[PDB]
Amino acid sequence: QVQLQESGGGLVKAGGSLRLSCAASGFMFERYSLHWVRQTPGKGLEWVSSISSLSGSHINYADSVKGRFTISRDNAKNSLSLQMNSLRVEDTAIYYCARDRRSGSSPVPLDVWGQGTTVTVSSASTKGPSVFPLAPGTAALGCLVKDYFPEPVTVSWNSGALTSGVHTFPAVLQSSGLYSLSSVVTVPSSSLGTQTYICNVNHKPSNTKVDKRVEPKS
Amino acid sequence: FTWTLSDSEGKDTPGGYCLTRWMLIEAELKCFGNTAVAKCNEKHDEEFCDMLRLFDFNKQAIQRLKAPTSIQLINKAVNALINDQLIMKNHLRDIMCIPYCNYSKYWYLNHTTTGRTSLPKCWLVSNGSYLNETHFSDDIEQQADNMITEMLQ
Amino acid sequence: TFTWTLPGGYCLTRWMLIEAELKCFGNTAVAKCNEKHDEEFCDMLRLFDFNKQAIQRLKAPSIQLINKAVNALINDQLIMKNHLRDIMCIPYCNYSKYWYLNHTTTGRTSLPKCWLVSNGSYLNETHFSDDIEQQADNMITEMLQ
Amino acid sequence: FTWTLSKDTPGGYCLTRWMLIEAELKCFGNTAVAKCNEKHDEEFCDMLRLFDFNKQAIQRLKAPSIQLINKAVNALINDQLIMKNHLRDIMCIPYCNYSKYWYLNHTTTGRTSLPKCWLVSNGSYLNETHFSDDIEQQADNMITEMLQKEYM
Amino acid sequence: LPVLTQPASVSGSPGQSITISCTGTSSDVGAYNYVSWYQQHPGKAPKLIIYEVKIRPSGVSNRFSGSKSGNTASLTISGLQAEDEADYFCSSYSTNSPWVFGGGTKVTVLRQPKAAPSVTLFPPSSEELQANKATLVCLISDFYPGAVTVAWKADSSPVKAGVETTTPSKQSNNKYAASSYLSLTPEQWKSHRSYSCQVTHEGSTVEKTVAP
Amino acid sequence: TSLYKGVYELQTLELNMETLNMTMPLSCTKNNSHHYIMVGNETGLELTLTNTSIINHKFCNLSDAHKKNLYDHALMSIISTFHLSIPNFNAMSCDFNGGKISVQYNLCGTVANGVLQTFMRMAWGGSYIALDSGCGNWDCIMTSYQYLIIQNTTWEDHCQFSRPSPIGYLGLLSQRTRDIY
Amino acid sequence: TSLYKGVYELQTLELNMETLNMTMPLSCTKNNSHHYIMVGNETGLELTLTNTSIINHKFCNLSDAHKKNLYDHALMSIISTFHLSIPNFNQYEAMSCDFNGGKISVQYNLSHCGTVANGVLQTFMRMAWGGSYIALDSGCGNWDCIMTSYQYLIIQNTTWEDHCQFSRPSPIGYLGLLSQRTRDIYIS
Ligand SMILES: *[C@@H]1O[C@H](CO)[C@@H](O[C@@H]2O[C@H](CO)[C@@H](O[C@@H]3O[C@H](CO)[C@@H](O)[C@H](O[C@H]4O[C@H](CO)[C@@H](O)[C@H](O)[C@@H]4O[C@H]4O[C@H](CO)[C@@H](O)[C@H](O)[C@@H]4O)[C@@H]3O)[C@H](O)[C@H]2NC(C)=O)[C@H](O)[C@H]1NC(C)=O
Ligand SMILES: *[C@@H]1O[C@H](CO)[C@@H](O[C@@H]2O[C@H](CO)[C@@H](O[C@@H]3O[C@H](CO[C@H]4O[C@H](CO)[C@@H](O)[C@H](O)[C@@H]4O)[C@@H](O)[C@H](O[C@H]4O[C@H](CO)[C@@H](O)[C@H](O)[C@@H]4O)[C@@H]3O)[C@H](O)[C@H]2NC(C)=O)[C@H](O)[C@H]1NC(C)=O
Ligand SMILES: *[C@@H]1O[C@H](CO)[C@@H](O[C@@H]2O[C@H](CO)[C@@H](O[C@@H]3O[C@H](CO)[C@@H](O)[C@H](O[C@H]4O[C@H](CO)[C@@H](O)[C@H](O)[C@@H]4O)[C@@H]3O)[C@H](O)[C@H]2NC(C)=O)[C@H](O)[C@H]1NC(C)=O
Ligand SMILES: *[C@@H]1O[C@H](CO)[C@@H](O[C@@H]2O[C@H](CO)[C@@H](O[C@@H]3O[C@H](CO)[C@@H](O)[C@H](O[C@H]4O[C@H](CO)[C@@H](O)[C@H](O)[C@@H]4O)[C@@H]3O)[C@H](O)[C@H]2NC(C)=O)[C@H](O)[C@H]1NC(C)=O
Ligand SMILES: *[C@@H]1O[C@H](CO)[C@@H](O[C@@H]2O[C@H](CO)[C@@H](O[C@@H]3O[C@H](CO)[C@@H](O)[C@H](O)[C@@H]3O)[C@H](O)[C@H]2NC(C)=O)[C@H](O)[C@H]1NC(C)=O
Ligand SMILES: *[C@@H]1O[C@H](CO)[C@@H](O[C@@H]2O[C@H](CO)[C@@H](O[C@@H]3O[C@H](CO)[C@@H](O)[C@H](O)[C@@H]3O)[C@H](O)[C@H]2NC(C)=O)[C@H](O)[C@H]1NC(C)=O
Ligand SMILES: *[C@@H]1O[C@H](CO[C@@H]2O[C@@H](C)[C@@H](O)[C@@H](O)[C@@H]2O)[C@@H](O[C@@H]2O[C@H](CO)[C@@H](O)[C@H](O)[C@H]2NC(C)=O)[C@H](O)[C@H]1NC(C)=O
Ligand SMILES: *[C@@H]1O[C@H](CO)[C@@H](O[C@@H]2O[C@H](CO)[C@@H](O)[C@H](O)[C@H]2NC(C)=O)[C@H](O)[C@H]1NC(C)=O
Ligand SMILES: *[C@@H]1O[C@H](CO)[C@@H](O[C@@H]2O[C@H](CO)[C@@H](O)[C@H](O)[C@H]2NC(C)=O)[C@H](O)[C@H]1NC(C)=O
Ligand SMILES: *[C@@H]1O[C@H](CO)[C@@H](O[C@@H]2O[C@H](CO)[C@@H](O)[C@H](O)[C@H]2NC(C)=O)[C@H](O)[C@H]1NC(C)=O
Ligand SMILES: *[C@@H]1O[C@H](CO)[C@@H](O[C@@H]2O[C@H](CO)[C@@H](O)[C@H](O)[C@H]2NC(C)=O)[C@H](O)[C@H]1NC(C)=O
Ligand SMILES: *[C@@H]1O[C@H](CO)[C@@H](O[C@@H]2O[C@H](CO)[C@@H](O)[C@H](O)[C@H]2NC(C)=O)[C@H](O)[C@H]1NC(C)=O
Ligand SMILES: *[C@@H]1O[C@H](CO)[C@@H](O)[C@H](O)[C@H]1NC(C)=O
Ligand SMILES: *[C@@H]1O[C@H](CO)[C@@H](O)[C@H](O)[C@H]1NC(C)=O
Ligand SMILES: *[C@@H]1O[C@H](CO)[C@@H](O)[C@H](O)[C@H]1NC(C)=O
Ligand SMILES: *[C@@H]1O[C@H](CO)[C@@H](O)[C@H](O)[C@H]1NC(C)=O
Ligand SMILES: *[C@@H]1O[C@H](CO)[C@@H](O)[C@H](O)[C@H]1NC(C)=O
Ligand SMILES: *[C@@H]1O[C@H](CO)[C@@H](O)[C@H](O)[C@H]1NC(C)=O
Ligand SMILES: *[C@@H]1O[C@H](CO)[C@@H](O)[C@H](O)[C@H]1NC(C)=O
Repeated sequence: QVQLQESGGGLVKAGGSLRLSCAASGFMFERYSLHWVRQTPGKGLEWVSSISSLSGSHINYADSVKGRFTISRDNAKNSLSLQMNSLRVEDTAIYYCARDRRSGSSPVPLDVWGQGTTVTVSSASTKGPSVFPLAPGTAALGCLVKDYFPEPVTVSWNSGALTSGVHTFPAVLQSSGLYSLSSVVTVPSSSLGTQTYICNVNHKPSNTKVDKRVEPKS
Repeated sequence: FTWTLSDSEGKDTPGGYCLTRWMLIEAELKCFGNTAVAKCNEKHDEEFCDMLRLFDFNKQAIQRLKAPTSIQLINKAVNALINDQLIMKNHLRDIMCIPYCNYSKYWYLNHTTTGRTSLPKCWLVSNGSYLNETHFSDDIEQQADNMITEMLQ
Repeated sequence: TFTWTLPGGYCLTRWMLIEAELKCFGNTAVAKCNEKHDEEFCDMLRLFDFNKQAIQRLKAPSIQLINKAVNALINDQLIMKNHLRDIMCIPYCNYSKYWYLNHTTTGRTSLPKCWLVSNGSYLNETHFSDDIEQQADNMITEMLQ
Repeated sequence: FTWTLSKDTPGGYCLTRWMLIEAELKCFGNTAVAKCNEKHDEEFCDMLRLFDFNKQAIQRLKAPSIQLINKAVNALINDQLIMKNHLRDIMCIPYCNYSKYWYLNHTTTGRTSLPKCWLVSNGSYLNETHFSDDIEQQADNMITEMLQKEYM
Repeated sequence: LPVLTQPASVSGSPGQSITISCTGTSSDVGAYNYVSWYQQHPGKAPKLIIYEVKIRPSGVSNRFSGSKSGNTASLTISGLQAEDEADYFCSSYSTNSPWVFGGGTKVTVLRQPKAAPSVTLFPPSSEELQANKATLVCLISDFYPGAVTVAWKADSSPVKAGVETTTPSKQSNNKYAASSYLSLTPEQWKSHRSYSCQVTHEGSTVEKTVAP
Repeated sequence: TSLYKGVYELQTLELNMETLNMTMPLSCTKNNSHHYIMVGNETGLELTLTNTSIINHKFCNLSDAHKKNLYDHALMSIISTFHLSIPNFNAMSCDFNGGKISVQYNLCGTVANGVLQTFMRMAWGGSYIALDSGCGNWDCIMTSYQYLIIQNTTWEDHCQFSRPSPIGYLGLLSQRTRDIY
Repeated sequence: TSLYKGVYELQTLELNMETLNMTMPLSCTKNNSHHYIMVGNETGLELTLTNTSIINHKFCNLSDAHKKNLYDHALMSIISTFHLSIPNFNQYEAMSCDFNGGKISVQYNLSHCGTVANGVLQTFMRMAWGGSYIALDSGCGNWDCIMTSYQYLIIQNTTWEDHCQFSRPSPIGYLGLLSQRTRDIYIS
């Protein structure tokens, strides 16, 4: 089988440097040209850099990348490399390496793609979350888990007793480098009085457990 | 084709060809080595070679003949100068919206110090616009890799 | 000559062949197609490729198309050669069957030459055995270099 | 063209004394005639395919034959090679009228080159001096072949 | 920002024929005929479904077809099947860069009736404002197909900076839910008259506004 | 099966020309009397050799047929190349009423030879079964059938004797308009 | 400028086909409607596409024109090759001419897929190989279904003037049609 595999993804501080690799399996590496395409976890694909076949004489970079990334290849070693420098928080994405051939006569598209490697950029250290209440024929209420690191946090309502209508959203990496999410529950407006709603946020990496009771607006 | 091209009185080497300043547009005269032009008689799949035989036949006919307007002459040597099916290939590529060669522009690799050049391959065009260097970069790579092997022999 | 350009190897799908699975041929074999001008199998590859390429890149309403690319795909005089052999009752090639030498272990195959037919009957292996011998002797020299 | 033509060795060709004028029969080696299928710009090879087709048609058919040749012309000779010589004659350059040829015969070995055409200018064949350098490249190529054979 | 504009989502019943539009500029899609379409299933890498506008790689179902007209390419999936529910991207040659990709489109095989979102906009909490921070939480829930596009306003003025939105996650009821946040300083909060959250789902927009 | 040099095994392959039906025409043979040239998967042309004649006219109205484009230009092209390929043509009757194209040829070195000569190359697949003295004869090919009729027909799986192939039609494209007075 | 392998520099060249004007004809393009075929440095031929018609006749007298050699045999040859290259040409009533006094002028009525209007545009597209694509709107991806909005295609004789603005001249167009001649016609 024709394959491509990446390596080197991990956590890196904001402004640091990281090195990625891409190995070939089952085809003549030299003949083809290779690219680097990153995909934001929650957004579309973005082309980053390209390297020409045989000698890497023709190199291309993206304007959002130019000057910070440096691509290279070693045909004998069957390795494609990309050097990252001055990494910004917005560089956090899943980086792929794909092949193609830039020929006027017999061109080849981006047919072979790698499995991808996840790169995360954040200079923040282990910090606990800050829970805030989202006070409310049905009404919605929830909890705001803001500015924590690293992942994950687990949220339950009334110590697992309340399950109906509960939905915990995935985390969001902010520009600061700290995750944040919300967990809400839709309940009948009449129940807002009699019923008591408490969310149980648990952040094991920081050994923190917060319980916030959500009361209606005064 | 059967036309044999050769630059008589050529100073450097016998068999090479030079394109005068009038043969090119907004450019000075350019000469090509024997190793490059020798492929013209060998291969049948080079557009640039077909142009050399046309320019040589046009030059040869002018100096050696008396113009009366001389349309019958070309109508008989057409098949002996150019590859008719090579014209058909480019038309098929244009009909299928593939980048094709309109025989105007060519590209070659010139050694900065040695001066040895490859046989200039045609610069393909798509929607009236020549392809960027990136879109056929791997074509240049195989040419540069072949340029080494030829010098090695 | 012809100029159609058909990495570089060619595979014949299960639909291109009759009562057979898909078969692929190496680069070294198909490279002879652009060099030599007297091989029937190469002319068929350009026909199958042109038919394949035209289908995906064009919208059928298509007889005028082939009437212009015929000389750019096949060798017309190669068809005339086989017709002359048929007229003179020599074994000729009707472009249907071909034979090649496949390495049992390596997998390298020769460029399949046409299987000649005489009076609606394909020639036995014995009647062109020496043709296979020269092909096998040439297959070695290529494998050596 | 696509016609494949064919004593001592298979694939070589011999011209009988009837095929030549005021000369005995002459045979040419395999290495020489093999170039006929390779190259496309040799007049002597076009004549070999004509003589072989003419011979083949006579022995294998019953004459009632102009329609036959009118269909195999392009399959036997290079039509543009005839056009080349016409252009050379029109420009008063020495051209090949397909009659005379010259080749290099080894005094001891007997290996000969593929006979190239003897050009004519104004109804007079060129002297050996006027195309001597053509023979030199032929003799220099004949050596490389002998090395290429014994090297293998 | 995505170079090629792709729709948020296209949906169709099983067996129908849907089309995804890939609109670009004159320098990319219009200039060349090298347009490619990729199918990416959750967790997997993009799979080349179509290259060179309409040419299909071996092994790809004949149900996928490609088109192009000027600066817009079109991927048509006839005879929809459940296995086709995935995210689809488009790419093309460009004058400025070798490849330019599209935003991406999610194709959903409608197995339940289309549901409009239930937007609930939350103002900054009292405890949060006491921490010199203010976040606007816009809660999108119970919508199908699972793909929306949120937009924020501040006194009818569009807001872009400091906006973070999640991808639609499946709920217990097989419907989808999304969340968007607008982080701002407490000075910004009390400065403007009102803040709005515009949620667009399948061409129909739902809006909720809050004031200090 | 059969090995050469001990390592090389002899293998074969047979091409299925039916794939090319969309791009080019394909000629095949059913039996001694019936031959076909199928253009695509719907329309086609039938080459029949029978003592029974269909057309009794002595005139072939082409100008009238060209005014009414009811016929298929594809089938009219492969039938036009046929007539042009006939050598030394100096007996031809047609009937293109209502788009239905139909040509009849009333049959050494005669006009009957040229028609069978072009026909033999046309149905390259299995034409030899028709002529009894085909082998060793070029200008003297003859048959017992009196008429050669070419009509339009719909596609049906009747390529029993020989498989379809375009090589036949392709060969005649060069020979066209090259042996007329 | 751009180096490969560190030593090889990429260079280009553009040929000036205008040199070949004496030996062979050259085809170029001015704007969408007007295209030209220059045979020498004095005479030439103009290919125009306009809804406005010039010739109102329905008959093309060639035999009468052939007796009087007032026309230029060179220009008359390159227009003769054009008509033969037109595939599947059946109706002649759409073709009208006027060779009175040596002035050659032919008009093709395109008001009548796989039609006579395609064959004319098909041959025209190859003839003006330089910039024919600007004329057809549906050129890419269409072979037998090429069409335009213009109703007439007129070819007249003109004098040489520097009007090769859109595309540079080249003979490749005329060269390709010489082989295609007399290869797609029906029986008269
Ligand atoms: C192959 O494809 C390529 C790409 O599609 C084709 O290239 C184009 O070719 C055209 C034609 O030359 C060219 O258009 C020119 O643009 C120039 C500006 O960039 C113009 O200056 C130029 O006009 C001058 O030349 C005309 C023709 O001679 C004159 O009619 C005109 O008046 C202009 O002349 C100047 O000089 C005179 C004398 O001094 C003066 O009196 C004038 O006022 C004027 O100053 C052309 O319009 C395109 O730019 C080319 N495109 C590209 C991308 O390069 C090529 O033609 C194709 N080949 C074939 C054979 O078809
Ligand atoms: C690959 O790349 C190499 C290097 O870049 C190119 O080589 C150069 O080619 C150019 C053009 O052929 C050479 O330039 C010319 O030299 C000619 C001979 O020189 C005389 O004049 C000089 C004056 O100083 C004397 O010293 C010398 O002894 C000679 O007497 C000149 O005649 C040329 O001049 C003409 O053009 C100029 C404009 O350029 C006019 O002003 C003049 O009036 C005249 O018309 C020209 O100057 C150059 O020397 C080469 N350099 C090297 C290092 O080789 C290759 O051409 C290129 N290959 C290809 C295929 O492009
Ligand atoms: C090149 O020469 C060879 C040898 O002369 C020639 O091969 C022959 O092809 C025919 C046509 O396929 C073969 O006839 C068949 O025989 C099998 C049994 O072996 C039958 O089953 C076939 O019938 C089926 O197919 C028909 C056509 O589709 C159907 O109508 C029918 O109902 C059946 O489904 C068929 O009769 C014949 O066996 C071979 N002969 C040999 C020796 O292989 C080949 O056609 C020539 N090439 C060309 C292009 O003409
Ligand atoms: C279409 O019409 C033609 C013309 O009518 C027809 O051709 C004829 O076929 C018959 C039978 O093959 C030919 O008759 C033969 O003539 C030869 C001499 O030329 C005789 O030697 C033959 O005799 C032997 O066979 C006889 C039995 O048939 C024996 O009784 C006898 O003893 C001999 O052994 C035989 O008589 C006839 O010559 C031709 N006609 C022409 C003009 O060639 C053809 O068959 C018809 N086709 C169809 C499909 O109907
Ligand atoms: C005329 O030519 C066309 C094209 O060469 C022939 O069509 C082809 O028919 C086969 C069988 O129906 C198709 O195969 C199929 O492949 C799909 C995968 O795409 C797979 O699901 C099956 O294996 C299916 O049978 C093939 O795709 C198709 N080719 C095209 C381009 O449509 C046609 O059969 C020929 N006509 C005749 C009468 O033979
Ligand atoms: C048609 O083709 C002919 C020949 O290719 C073109 O003629 C050429 O015109 C140029 C420029 O006038 C001549 O160049 C000149 O060279 C002399 C040296 O001989 C020098 O004094 C100047 O540099 C001068 O400009 C060139 O000699 C001439 N060639 C011939 C064979 O006469 C002609 O221009 C073309 N027609 C058109 C309309 O372009
Ligand atoms: C892609 O090509 C454009 C244009 O190429 C120019 O035009 C072509 C027809 C051909 O003749 C090329 O050799 C030309 O260079 C490039 O844009 C041009 O850039 C040059 C140098 O920066 C500038 O002088 C021109 O004015 C520009 N022209 C236009 C129309 O923009 C472009 O830089 C190329 N892109 C890449 C990535 O190489
Ligand atoms: C030459 O022979 C080899 C071995 O018999 C063939 O290889 C096999 O091909 C089939 C189908 O492609 C595969 O399923 C097998 O796994 C292959 N086996 C091995 C050992 O490679 C090969 O296809 C033959 N070559 C040709 C041109 O037919
Ligand atoms: C090359 O020269 C040799 C020797 O002169 C020629 O060989 C002789 O050929 C004649 C006629 O065939 C024989 O009778 C002699 O016995 C041969 N002698 C020898 C020594 O071989 C040979 O024919 C010449 N080659 C050509 C092509 O003319
Ligand atoms: C060749 O096959 C065709 C079709 O199978 C035969 O034609 C049929 O012949 C019978 C008897 O004359 C008629 O009833 C049918 O109407 C004919 N069908 C058609 C379509 O014409 C034909 O006779 C066969 N010829 C030979 C020599 O076997
Ligand atoms: C293309 O250019 C030609 C020449 O510049 C234009 O031609 C003329 O058209 C105008 C308006 O119809 C007339 O007044 C002139 O007399 C015409 N001149 C000739 C020599 O015929 C033509 O109109 C332009 N067409 C387009 C579409 O731009
Ligand atoms: C020549 O005439 C035709 C027909 O009158 C014009 O084509 C029409 O163009 C308009 C606007 O694009 C369309 O609404 C019509 O449907 C077209 N008619 C047809 C029959 O297609 C064409 O624009 C005219 N050309 C010029 C240069 O005047
Ligand atoms: C070429 O592509 C451009 C891109 O939009 C398009 O507008 C134009 O119609 C196409 N064809 C021509 C002849 O310009
Ligand atoms: C011919 O082929 C087309 C496309 O493959 C198909 O739609 C049509 O049904 C076929 N016609 C026949 C009679 O098989
Ligand atoms: C064919 O020609 C013969 C001899 O001239 C004649 O007897 C017969 O009637 C003709 N048949 C037709 C259909 O014209
Ligand atoms: C030939 O075509 C005509 C008109 O299209 C049709 O009526 C006739 O049936 C066709 N012939 C056959 C044998 O189907
Ligand atoms: C055309 O060229 C010839 C020879 O170069 C010259 O005598 C004549 O004056 C030229 N005509 C024009 C109109 O330039
Ligand atoms: C065409 O030629 C005729 C006769 O030589 C002449 O009167 C007429 O002016 C020419 N056409 C043009 C546009 O000059
Ligand atoms: C062109 O054909 C149309 C339709 O037949 C007709 O109305 C028109 O008069 C014709 N024009 C000329 C100049 O013949």
